[PDB]
Amino acid sequence: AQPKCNPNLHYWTTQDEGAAIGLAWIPYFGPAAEGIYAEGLMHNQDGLICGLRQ
Repeated sequence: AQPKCNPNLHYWTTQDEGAAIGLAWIPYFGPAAEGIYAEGLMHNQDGLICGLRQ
């Protein structure tokens, strides 16, 4: 599989790149949100977890 394997983009992570971040893509009161509140799951897989594949 060829996902992207880019563990350098710790910000956009991957699923936060712009898939379902329209809700947390604007940290108002909470943390970044952009990933932890926009994705609340794959906000960590910023390339490290390249084992996802498919």
